[PDB]
Amino acid sequence: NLNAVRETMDVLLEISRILNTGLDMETLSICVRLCEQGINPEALSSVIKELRKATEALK
Amino acid sequence: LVHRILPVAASYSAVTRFIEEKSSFEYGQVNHALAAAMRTLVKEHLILVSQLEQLHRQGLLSLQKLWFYIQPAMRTMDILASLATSVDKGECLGGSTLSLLHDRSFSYTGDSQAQELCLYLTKAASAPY
Amino acid sequence: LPARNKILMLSFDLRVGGLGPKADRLEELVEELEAVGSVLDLLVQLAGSGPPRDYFLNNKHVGRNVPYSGYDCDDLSVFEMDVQSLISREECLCHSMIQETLQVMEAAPGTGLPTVGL
Repeated sequence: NLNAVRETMDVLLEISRILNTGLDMETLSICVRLCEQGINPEALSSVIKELRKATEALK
Repeated sequence: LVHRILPVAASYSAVTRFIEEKSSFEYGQVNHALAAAMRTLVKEHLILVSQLEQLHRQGLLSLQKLWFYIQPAMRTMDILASLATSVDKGECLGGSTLSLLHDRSFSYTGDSQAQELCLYLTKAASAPY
Repeated sequence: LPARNKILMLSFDLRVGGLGPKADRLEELVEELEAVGSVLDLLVQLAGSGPPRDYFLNNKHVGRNVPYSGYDCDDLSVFEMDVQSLISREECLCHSMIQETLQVMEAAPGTGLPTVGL
């Protein structure tokens, strides 16, 4: 199963790349560790959409 | 008034001669980043001159306006004509220049026009060290 | 509403805009994604809000054998878009290179140096 979770982490990368999400590998690793707890993803939407917004507000 | 504007070019002549000499290896590996942060400042001067050229073609650059423009930049360019002529004189490399340039931000701590340049120049000269 | 169905609904939207084999790879992916589920529900809310040749396409002179498919000769016009996207990138570059430096050759004075702002 330890080999399987690595393969499922690598198959998970492409659908976060081709859907034009805000995630790359690091945010994927953070968010996959957060989702294993049981945290609601509809709330994580806003914290990612605001981390990417607040830097553009400074420029 | 020309004699008041004329020290700018004299405080430019021994700044390009800083860039085109202090880029050499022999002056050390601190004079490299020293003269890549005195190269940036000469590019800033080149930006100013271009804007003023666009003004002058429309009959809209005159001696008074130019004199107003350059007066903040005689606390910018003339400062470069002093550090260049103290670091080059004698043999100053590495840490000896960097003490001499920590000595020259306590000779500019009340102007604030020159002080920003001193802080930038010694923030670039501290990087290889 | 399942998890693997939500990837299929966007496979369709892949297939609308061309790119057949990309959707054909996606459907090879959906059988192993569910024969982690809470991540893809995060992927649909970020779907399109993020930050922004080949010798096997229209050639038939390679291969140990080729299937014979007759004349088509109306995909040679979308082999010109295959080049047109390249040369329209290399002219958009030249528009954003003349702009960023004519904006510094011409501006109000005192805005190209913040030390003159003091």
